[PDB]
Amino acid sequence: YMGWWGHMGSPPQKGIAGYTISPFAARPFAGVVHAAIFNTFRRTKNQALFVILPVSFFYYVWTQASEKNEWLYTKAGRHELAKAL
Amino acid sequence: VSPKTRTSNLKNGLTIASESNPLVQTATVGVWIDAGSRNENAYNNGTAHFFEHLAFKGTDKRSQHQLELDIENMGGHLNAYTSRESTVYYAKSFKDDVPKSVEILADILQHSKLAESAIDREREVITRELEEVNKQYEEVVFDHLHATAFMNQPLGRTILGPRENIQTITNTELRKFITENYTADRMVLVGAGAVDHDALVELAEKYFSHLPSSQSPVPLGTPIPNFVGSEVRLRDDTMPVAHIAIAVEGVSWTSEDYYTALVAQAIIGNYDRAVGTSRHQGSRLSNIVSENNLANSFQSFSTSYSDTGLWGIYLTSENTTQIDDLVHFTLKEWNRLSTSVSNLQVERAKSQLKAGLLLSLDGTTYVAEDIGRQLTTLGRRVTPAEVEAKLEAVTEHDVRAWAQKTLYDKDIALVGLGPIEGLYDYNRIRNDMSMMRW
Repeated sequence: YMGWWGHMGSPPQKGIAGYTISPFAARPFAGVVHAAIFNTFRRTKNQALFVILPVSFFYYVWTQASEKNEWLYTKAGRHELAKAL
Repeated sequence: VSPKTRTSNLKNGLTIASESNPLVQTATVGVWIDAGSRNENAYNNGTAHFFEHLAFKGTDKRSQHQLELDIENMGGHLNAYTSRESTVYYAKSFKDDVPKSVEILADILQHSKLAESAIDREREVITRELEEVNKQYEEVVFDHLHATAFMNQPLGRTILGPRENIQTITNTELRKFITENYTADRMVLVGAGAVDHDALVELAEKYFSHLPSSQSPVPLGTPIPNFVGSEVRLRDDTMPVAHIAIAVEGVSWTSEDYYTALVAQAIIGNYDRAVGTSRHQGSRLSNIVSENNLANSFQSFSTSYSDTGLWGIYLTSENTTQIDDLVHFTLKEWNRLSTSVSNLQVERAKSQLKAGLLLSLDGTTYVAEDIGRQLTTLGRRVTPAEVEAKLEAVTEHDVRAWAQKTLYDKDIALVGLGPIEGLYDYNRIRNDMSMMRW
């Protein structure tokens, strides 16, 4: 499923003209400030839910579990600990 | 020793230049103009080429049909071509048909109708030319090469112009173009073959005396190009042959390095598998390419303009899995113009060029073309003795110094057409412009 240069396995290409300029002719950091602010904001905004939802859920689960565990091993939690074991 | 080129002027500033050959019976007279597509802007791009069509479409006297008949009756033919910086209109005839041909040329240049009906008719003919150049691969490659090397500059434009302009060119803008550009101080009347100079000067006084002079007459061959390292890829898997051009910014006609660039070009030279002698050529690249079947052909070029040029090579190959080797070996041969060339290659190339520059001129049309080109680019015909001296002045140090500032580690303009999957990206091509071992 992969060939090599000259016979890579692409379907025949026709009709596309590609253009580019030399690395010495270009400004490598052209539009960097716009990218760093607006492009990163767009990309992050669109992925935020997929990170926030599972992270927030599992952090809440952990927080509840760790606080209960801590409470069961205090004096106040003696009775509830006795039942839990 | 060839006969001397005679040169005279008229009062308007039209140059007449002639070289007689009493051994031939035909003559080429014509008008070389220091003007071409590069004189258009973006709005009227295509005008100069449009005019070339209309020049043969009828004048104030002779109609289209009468024009056809008049030339048929002369016996010879008329021909024209428009380039970026030069336009030519010439007539090949019999010895004694020269006054007829001068009269017809003077007529089609000064007194052409440019009738709205004819503009409208050619507007379709030229539109069809846009879809049929597509077949002339060498031309496709070189027009993309100019377009990218001189990106958004006048030398980068095509001669045909965009489709949009073809539909909007008016007789007004045609007339304006030829009034601004076809002036006497930009024109040379040239005769080669069976022509008398004194006869030709009289014919010039008779037909081209009422030509406008420009307000500010600069010398012939007077022009700022900013080369762009860049690439155009026109991949087409269905073509069997890849066509690739690689060029750097080269030298103008009047550069001090003009001969050094020609010698460097001759060290790489040309190759064509179809010619029998090509397998035995002395050029290193020739030997590599022929032994390994890397290419069907390659042709080194050094194209000059008034203020810039392009120096490079044009390759054709069916070996689609070894395009990388072909490009690699070609650019490593260019590296050697900087690192390795000695008196061995330089003196061999000089020998070959001393003859080559004279051999090229083997007929009246070639002679006329040489007088016209040199007069419109340099302002004078350079004698073979001067040419022999300028070539002799080229040393190996000159070639090395030129290559080190023009080729070594420089940006290239690169165009590939056809099955070019194996042509690597710009960086890997441009990395072969230097050698890490040096």
